[PDB]
Amino acid sequence: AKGEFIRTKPHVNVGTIGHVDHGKTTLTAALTYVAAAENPNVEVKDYGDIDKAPEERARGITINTAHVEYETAKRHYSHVDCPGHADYIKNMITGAAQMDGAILVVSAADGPMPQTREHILLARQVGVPYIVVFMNKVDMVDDPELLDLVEMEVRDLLNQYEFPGDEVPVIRGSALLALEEMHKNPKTKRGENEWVDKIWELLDAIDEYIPTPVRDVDKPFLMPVEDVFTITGRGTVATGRIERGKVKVGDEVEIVGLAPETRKTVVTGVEMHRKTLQEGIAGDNVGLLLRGVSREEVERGQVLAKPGSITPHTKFEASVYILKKEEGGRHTGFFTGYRPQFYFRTTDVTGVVRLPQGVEMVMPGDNVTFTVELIKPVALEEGLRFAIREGGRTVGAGVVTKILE
RNA sequence: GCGGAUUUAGCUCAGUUGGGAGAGCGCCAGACUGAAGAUCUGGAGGUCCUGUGUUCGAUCCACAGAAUUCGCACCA
Ligand SMILES: Nc1nc2c(ncn2[C@@H]2O[C@H](COP(=O)(O)OP(=O)(O)NP(=O)(O)O)[C@@H](O)[C@H]2O)c(=O)[nH]1
Ligand SMILES: *C(=O)[C@@H](N)Cc1ccccc1
Ligand SMILES: [Mg+2]
Ligand SMILES: [Mg+2]
Repeated sequence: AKGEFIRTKPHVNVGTIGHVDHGKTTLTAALTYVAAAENPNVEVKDYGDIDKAPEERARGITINTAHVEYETAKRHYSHVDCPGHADYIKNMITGAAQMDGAILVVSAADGPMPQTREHILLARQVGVPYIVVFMNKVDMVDDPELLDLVEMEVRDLLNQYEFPGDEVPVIRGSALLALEEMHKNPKTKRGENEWVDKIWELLDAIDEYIPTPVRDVDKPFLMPVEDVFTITGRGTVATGRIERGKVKVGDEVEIVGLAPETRKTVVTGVEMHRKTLQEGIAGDNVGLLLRGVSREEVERGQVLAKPGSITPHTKFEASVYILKKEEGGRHTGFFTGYRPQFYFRTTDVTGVVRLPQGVEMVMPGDNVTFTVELIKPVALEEGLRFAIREGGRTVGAGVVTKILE
């Protein structure tokens, strides 16, 4: 609504993950401040600006994910700050599902904790290809060995879910202090402040280590719904990160999945951080106004694609790995009939597992392969990765292996 | 997104503290009546919405789903 969006740098999606309270949000606001200083039109955001709905303000925790914008000389970023409370992993999964890189925050005072693990694995099952780590709360600790240790562990954990933990950038700092500092004074620039300067380190890491992706602007348009709004005067808006291809007002699209029949609409609006875009392309975290669809007809988990470009599914073979009790998983085998939840991108749907012949019960830590029959149809594709969570926990990580129906 | 309710027989609802359900209508047999409705004797009918945890055992508890509802949040 307030301005037009003008491409002048490359665009990259990022965000925050880590164990509950390790400082994801503080650091988020601290990034806004600092960037704002050397780049004018970066609107800054305070904590309250981010954790703003009341329970969030009350309980003092992040519950909904938040989108914030910010840039550096090199690039322009959409940053998703996620909740670290285990009760809220679906939100987090949804945000991580839009990152091109994820900033994994680990409180140096606490070391790696559970969602530290979880988030890392979930990020992965959701497509996150790079992680930069920010060891926060440093101000609170000085034994270097304890710092140095937390690093190892973090790296090693990364290795486990196979992120090049050996090469992953690991920035140490206090986000609280940076923020605080920008509070005293907004205009601090690099070199002026210690604490602030670590954020420049983060900012650099992000600029440097997370490559800007290749974008298949040519393939058919595909954008996974992350959220939905009802906007004043205009209508029904669907927000998400463009998978591939593109859109501009006037194009008609398809709302696919999570429902009997798929449905058509013409996109009547395209924004990016509340700013008009002529045409959004693969990588844009956009918002789309859709001709006459109610909030009921559009929802997170469905997908926007080139009409006819896509098939929603239900059954499929899949190669899976069940997590150890130890890795935060189940501690009892399961059999056919088990119906946990499947997470593919911003989608999460319940499915009945069917063990192939020769397999009766799958145990924690195995690598099985089986069939699933989803309770709702959804945009699948072989090689598509996913997460299996059930009863409050992540129980497996697999990948589509063949589409049954 | 969050959070509460609710889901039990063909229908509508009661139970419950884990040993596993019960009534009104609705059906049926026998009685009565030409028959029907009322009455009277019996009789049949439920994966207790679903998965998992716990447990010797889960309708019930815990944790997770669905569907319906109702609050609240978010706001390209
Ligand atoms: N000493 C110190 N305390 C800090 C630092 N950052 C945060 N704290 C405090 O740590 C708490 C957690 O802050 P927060 O940023 O909400 O964390 P989060 O990681 O978003 N948590 P959630 O998991 O709920 O979303 C807040 O009190 C924050 O101010 C830091 O760098 N140093
Ligand atoms: C609209 O702002 C999007 N392009 C950015 C966004 C903001 C809020 C929620 C989701 C996406
Ligand atoms: Mg927070
Ligand atoms: Mg229950």
